[PDB]
Amino acid sequence: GAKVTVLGLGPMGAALAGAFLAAGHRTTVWNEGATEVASAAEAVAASPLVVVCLATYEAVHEVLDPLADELAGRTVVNLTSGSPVHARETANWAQQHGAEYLDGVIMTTPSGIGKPDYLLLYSGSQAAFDGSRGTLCALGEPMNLGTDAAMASVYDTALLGLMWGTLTGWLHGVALMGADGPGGNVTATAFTEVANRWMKTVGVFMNTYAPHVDAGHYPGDEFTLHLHHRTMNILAHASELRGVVSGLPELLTELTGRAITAGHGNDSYARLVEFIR
Amino acid sequence: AKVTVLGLGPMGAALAGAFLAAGHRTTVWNRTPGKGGSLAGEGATEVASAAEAVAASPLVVVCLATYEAVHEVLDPLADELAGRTVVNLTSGSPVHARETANWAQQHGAEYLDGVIMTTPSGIGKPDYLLLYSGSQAAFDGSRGTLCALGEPMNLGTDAAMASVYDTALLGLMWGTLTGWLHGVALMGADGPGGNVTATAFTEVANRWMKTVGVFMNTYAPHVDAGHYPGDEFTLHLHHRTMNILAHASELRGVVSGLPELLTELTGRAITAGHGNDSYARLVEFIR
Ligand SMILES: NC(=O)c1ccc[n+]([C@@H]2O[C@H](COP(=O)([O-])OP(=O)(O)OC[C@H]3O[C@@H](n4cnc5c(N)ncnc54)[C@H](OP(=O)(O)O)[C@@H]3O)[C@@H](O)[C@H]2O)c1
Ligand SMILES: NC(=O)c1ccc[n+]([C@@H]2O[C@H](COP(=O)([O-])OP(=O)(O)OC[C@H]3O[C@@H](n4cnc5c(N)ncnc54)[C@H](OP(=O)(O)O)[C@@H]3O)[C@@H](O)[C@H]2O)c1
Ligand SMILES: O=C1NC(=O)c2c1c1c3ccccc3[nH]c1c1[nH]c3ccccc3c21
Ligand SMILES: O=C1NC(=O)c2c1c1c3ccccc3[nH]c1c1[nH]c3ccccc3c21
Ligand SMILES: [Cl-]
Ligand SMILES: [Cl-]
Ligand SMILES: [Cl-]
Ligand SMILES: [Cl-]
Ligand SMILES: [Cl-]
Ligand SMILES: [Cl-]
Ligand SMILES: [Cl-]
Ligand code: NA
Ligand code: NA
Repeated sequence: GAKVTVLGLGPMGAALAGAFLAAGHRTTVWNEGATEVASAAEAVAASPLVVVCLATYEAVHEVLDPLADELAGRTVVNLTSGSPVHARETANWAQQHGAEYLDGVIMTTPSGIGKPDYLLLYSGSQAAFDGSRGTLCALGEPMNLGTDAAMASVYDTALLGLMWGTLTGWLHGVALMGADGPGGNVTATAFTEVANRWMKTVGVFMNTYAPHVDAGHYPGDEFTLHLHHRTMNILAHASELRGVVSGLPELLTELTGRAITAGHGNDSYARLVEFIR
Repeated sequence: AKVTVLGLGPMGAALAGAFLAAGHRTTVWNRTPGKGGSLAGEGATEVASAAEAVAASPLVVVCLATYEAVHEVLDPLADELAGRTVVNLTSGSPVHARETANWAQQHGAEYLDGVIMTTPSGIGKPDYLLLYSGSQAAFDGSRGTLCALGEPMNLGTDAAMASVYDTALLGLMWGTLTGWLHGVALMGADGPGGNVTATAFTEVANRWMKTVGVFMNTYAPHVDAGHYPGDEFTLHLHHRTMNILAHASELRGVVSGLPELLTELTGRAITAGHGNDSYARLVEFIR
């Protein structure tokens, strides 16, 4: 068991501390196998690894600024949510004072800490990540995004956008399947059983199209934007017939229509990245 | 097993090829001659007329351009289809699936309607799905042979289900892919933490999609029960973080329409007093 300090005992902070304790680490906490101290100065002095999980980065700076001298030679893992610039500014300050800095984001809620298949994403000091990965595994599956401390904040936002696109298309499909009409009156649970299997194919599409974006070359092969637009129009008609009004078909047909007007009808879906950036 | 394929366009030709690769005695027919040469070289028996093809096998797999084409081909063969099983993988509307199923019933053919959830090059490969609805006897008796095309799923007894499932699953795909595109553009943009490649983002997104899948499985029973407990991720938190996504996307020049769609939808549910509920409550605000 390694020595680890947690700063912040809100619902998430308290969950982080409990996961470290459960893995057998010598856990000091500040806001019963944990050692609770009254001051953050005492908490920071107790451990070479300081895991921070406060409400805001403004709170981070209020807590950590008076401890600049006390942070020399320590490793700071900052799981507070906030902006990319705030992660970067905190990283630069930590470097100034000789603390190894790793910024991270928690891709679950407190009840998911310590459970399988939940991600915590980190960016910043590679030496901090490699040295602390074994202890950080107590919280969930750690991923090292790279060396730029601000990356984790951007990844969280982008990944939530992906989640909301998926879940909104799921809701649209649930409503289409549940509606009255031939082939309808299907439960959400039955639809989702098939959807679960289908997502493996959707994952093939995302892994096929990422190289297209990075190359700036978008070969349509057997599923061109012409075919997307045609079948999107079917989706729109079907949704109107069955009373599903989500705005997704209107968004899809407008976006693909602009690429087709521009002459890229034979390209893959990846071409559409040029029409949102 | 003896199987007939009617239709040798790109998809139908792929279906016949997959039946051949699984060892089935495969008979093929197409309206235009001269599209079965490669299949014949792979062991298919090509015949000149649809009547010969239907006569050749107890299982008749149909993959034509439209359901109008299906009826042009099958209607003269009503008496010849009695006692056979028709599996119709043609694309079209739920009503056309039902009308064809009713016609098959009248003439004594067991009818299974289906949809192919891949392109011709995906036929016969792992993970790709073929979805079927209609005669449970047809599905159970034919599943072993149909396995040659891809993983078969029996959606249930109503022939029109496959058509609706295809449309619904494509909507789910587009929602996912448009959220993925939005994320690629946000990750790739200039700014702190940015200039990340789409390939690097997608490697992380692949792992994240497992969690997203868990959300869908948690929320499906909410829809079916009409009870939407928000637990630790309520609509209040969705709306708050959606506003962050909208702000971030504007600063980095990502203009997809998705944040505005999300915040308007969640805002309507919060105004209605459902801020403590799960994402599943939003089904009531699109239906
Ligand atoms: N909760 C989740 O589901 C979840 C999921 C992913 C990420 N996160 C992130 O994890 C972080 C914390 O989670 P949380 O929601 O449990 O924390 P929180 O509820 O948002 O705020 C509670 C914690 O922040 C501390 N704090 C706030 N302002 C402070 C200040 N000026 N000085 C010292 N401490 C201060 C609180 O201490 P006091 O209030 O006692 O002063 C308490 O420890 C947040 O950034 C959140 O976005 C949370
Ligand atoms: N290709 C795909 O990626 C894909 C994916 C999923 C589902 N599907 C569905 O699978 C079906 C076939 O796909 P496909 O592209 O390979 O075929 P297709 O291009 O959609 O149409 C070609 C087939 O339809 C036949 N056909 C059309 N009109 C006919 C008529 N009046 N009488 C007799 N036969 C007629 C053609 O015979 P001729 O050669 O003589 O014209 C040929 O066998 C379609 O419903 C398609 O939507 C296709
Ligand atoms: O407050 C913010 N201002 C921002 O610009 C911003 C902010 C937050 C934020 C605030 C509280 C909790 C979690 C958070 N995530 C954030 C962001 N992610 C991004 C990705 C690209 C560009 C900008 C952002 C961005
Ligand atoms: O109403 C429709 N008219 C159509 O032509 C149609 C319709 C629906 C539909 C209506 C309500 C719910 C789910 C639905 N799926 C549909 C379709 N899928 C196709 C594939 C190829 C050609 C046409 C279609 C097609
Ligand atoms: Cl519903
Ligand atoms: Cl009905
Ligand atoms: Cl059902
Ligand atoms: Cl699955
Ligand atoms: Cl097309
Ligand atoms: Cl011939
Ligand atoms: Cl980009
Ligand atoms: Na962070
Ligand atoms: Na069909």
